[PDB]
Amino acid sequence: ANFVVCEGETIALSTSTVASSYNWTGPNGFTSNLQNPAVIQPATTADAGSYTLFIVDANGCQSADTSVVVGVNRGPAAPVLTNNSA
Amino acid sequence: TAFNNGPVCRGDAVQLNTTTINNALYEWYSDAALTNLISTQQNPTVANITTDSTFYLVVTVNGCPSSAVATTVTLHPTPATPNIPANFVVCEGETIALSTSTVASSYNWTGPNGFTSNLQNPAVIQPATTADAGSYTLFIVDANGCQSADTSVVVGVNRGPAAPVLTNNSAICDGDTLLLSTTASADTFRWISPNGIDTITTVNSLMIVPTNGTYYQSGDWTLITQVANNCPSEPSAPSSVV
Repeated sequence: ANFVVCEGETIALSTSTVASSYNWTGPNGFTSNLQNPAVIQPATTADAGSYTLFIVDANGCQSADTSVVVGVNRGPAAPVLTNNSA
Repeated sequence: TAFNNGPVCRGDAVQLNTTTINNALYEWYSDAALTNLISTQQNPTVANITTDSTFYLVVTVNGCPSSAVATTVTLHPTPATPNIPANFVVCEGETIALSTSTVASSYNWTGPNGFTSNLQNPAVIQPATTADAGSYTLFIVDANGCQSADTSVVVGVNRGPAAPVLTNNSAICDGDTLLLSTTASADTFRWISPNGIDTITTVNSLMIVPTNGTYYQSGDWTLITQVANNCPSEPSAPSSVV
């Protein structure tokens, strides 16, 4: 299902079905032919977008193009602190 | 009888075909008048079919030529120009992301610094620099093998200025006005307070009144500026106010 990760966290995708081959495409040129594509370890803002998949079955036929949208959240800059000293 | 290949791309060739007859003479003509002979092969190929056209076959057997048989070669409907982002500008150090919103058998992107891609969503140029500025072009090959019009986006690159030099009034008594200043000629001179307060002026000077409890502080101050653009300078080395 559509999901959101925070910048610096990972984006892991997977297909639960069986196929002769898998074909994934997405943002930043993400490309994979696996059931379980390499995980994007340092996920960043540029990795946000639509990740799509198609399946080629045992019989050579190519299934419908399906997808997940992956959002990316960002944290703020570190704050400046003060205190009362002594 | 005579047959053609299926619809053909505008610059491609079409193999024409007919029935094998023992010891027959085949003649293919470019026109109904049968005055311009193209070939005498059973299965000739005609190059550069840029428009719908017809060919005429005459077969002679036993010295007796047939009537002419026409075939029509259809041309496959030309694919639409691809959808590309509007011209845009990024600042050096920001990224350049390109994408095509259309569907294709293949994509072919080209550009500055040898940028090359065959994806709908090419790898993003992460440290974009001045050398990445220029025209990024695309072409699309459809399901039918035809190659669409070459379209493009121009990507500009902005640059930020060098960090400014700062001075201050050193040791300041409680009643002494604090004047922070620089040597830089710039727009949007943003002075950053030790508390984290970002204040913006149009001149190379910030006057802090002794009664101003949020800016009349002491510590390490820095400055970020812009010059006729939206790109910030490298921040100045912090300077200590006493």
